[PDB]
Amino acid sequence: AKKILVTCASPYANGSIHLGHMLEHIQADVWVRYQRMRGHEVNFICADDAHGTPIMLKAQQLGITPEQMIGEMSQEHQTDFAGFNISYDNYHSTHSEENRQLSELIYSRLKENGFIKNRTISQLYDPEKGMFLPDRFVKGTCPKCKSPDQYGDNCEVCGATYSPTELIEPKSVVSGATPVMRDSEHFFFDLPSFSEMLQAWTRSGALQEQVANKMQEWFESGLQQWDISRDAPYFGFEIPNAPGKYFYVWLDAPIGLMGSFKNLCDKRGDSVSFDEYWKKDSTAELYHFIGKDIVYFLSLFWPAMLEGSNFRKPSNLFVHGYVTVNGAKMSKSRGTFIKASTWLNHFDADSLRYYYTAKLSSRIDDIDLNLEDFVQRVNADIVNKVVNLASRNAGFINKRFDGVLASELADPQLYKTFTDAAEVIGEAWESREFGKAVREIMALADLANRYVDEQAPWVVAKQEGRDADLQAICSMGINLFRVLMTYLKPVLPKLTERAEAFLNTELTWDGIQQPLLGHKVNPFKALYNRIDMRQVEALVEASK
Ligand code: MET
Ligand SMILES: [Zn+2]
Repeated sequence: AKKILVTCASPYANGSIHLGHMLEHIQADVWVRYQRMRGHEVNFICADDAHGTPIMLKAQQLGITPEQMIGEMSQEHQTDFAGFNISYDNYHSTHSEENRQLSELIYSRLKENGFIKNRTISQLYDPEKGMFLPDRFVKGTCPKCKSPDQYGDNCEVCGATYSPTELIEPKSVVSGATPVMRDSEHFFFDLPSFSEMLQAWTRSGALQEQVANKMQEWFESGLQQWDISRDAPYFGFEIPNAPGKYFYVWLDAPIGLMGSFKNLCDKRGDSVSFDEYWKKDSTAELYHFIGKDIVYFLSLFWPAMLEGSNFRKPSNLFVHGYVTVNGAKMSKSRGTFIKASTWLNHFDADSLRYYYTAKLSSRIDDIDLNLEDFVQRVNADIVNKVVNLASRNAGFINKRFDGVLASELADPQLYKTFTDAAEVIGEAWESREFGKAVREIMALADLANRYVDEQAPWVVAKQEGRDADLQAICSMGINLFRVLMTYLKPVLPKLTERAEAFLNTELTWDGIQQPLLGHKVNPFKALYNRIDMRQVEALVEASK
């Protein structure tokens, strides 16, 4: 009955999707699929973050228009997300008419409300190329150790940090020309004006404890005005009434989420939902699944921008940690920096979805993809605990009972134990305590396989006149499988489809209250196969 709008962070258009991105999109998708299972109106949307100096320069280097380049990466990104079954209702772009109009609208409202200031700053400028240089586009000699060819604000030899203006014999990364300091008028967003409102939100109890604690650090350091303009040449939106000035990519980026929803509503011919979800009096819920590296933007700048332009603010922010492989940050040399596209050449999407889900929680701690454990866990839990309930019982039903399940539950009490667990498991999905949900589900799977072993169908099957017993036992196992797959439906979309084909029924959350009795099931190849370390080693090799 609830109206919910969910988004993830918008991936940058100048890079491919990797396992880090996938943790976020998978976490959000599991939550979204669960919400849909409970009957809510859900809108899951995203967009590619396509503006900025890096993108402009990359396109120039490739000899193509930025429009062509971002279009190609958008398609690549969407192919990867589709491959992992991320159920987006809309995937748009920050480079769109919807975002242009909303960005100009919000800026105009902020300016009229007195939240935009003008001030001149001094910045390194490449006079040959004719453009201001962001820090990482300046290279030179470290002022401390004198090591050559260091980029930006830090030295990778001695570890010193400094303003690029301190680099000795500075060179433009773009042209090789010597940059010089040049003045430029910039527009600033008055974030400090929203300090009290933001502090009140921080102590409201909605945000994760770890996020609130971090925000207190930011309030202690002191909020500052935010430089939201960038000079031409740039790839982005030009600021109204300010020739040669553009909105900094980070200003239009989150607005692009609003733009994606407007685009969805417009394509649907829906003229009422946009305002119903974004106006101040909205009763709809808005959630953003994001990584800790962008919390400053989504928890401080974003709510302030919305407040200042008369729009509703996020109902909550769901923050996740970094993704490590084998305990450490992804390493290109070790072949642990894995692309989403590469992953799918070696494993299915469900395997990673399951592993991440089993490790996820409501906290912002990092999630480790230990490859050896990945093989062990997928084989133990998916193949040997859950799918085993179907694979060890389906054969007898199809071969000796014409595919028809028993007319009654052999063990109603045990079945009730399984359905009684729905409340706690659903609450775990709801609260994002994914690891807890998986543990509960697997504990039930253990009870199910214990039941089958207690009944010993491999013994019953060879004994005279025990056909009724065999059908009863195997049917019971299949019904337990039906329940477990329902609880896991948000996690394993593809295996779920195969399970539904086998069971001849769509799995619904409430449906488990009615077991399958005197019901025809279909034969199947193999619902899920084992994986091994040889496959893992091949994945790593292919990633080097
Ligand atoms: C509106 S969220 C933008 C996120 C940004 N593109 C990043 O990857 O960090
Ligand atoms: Zn140095």
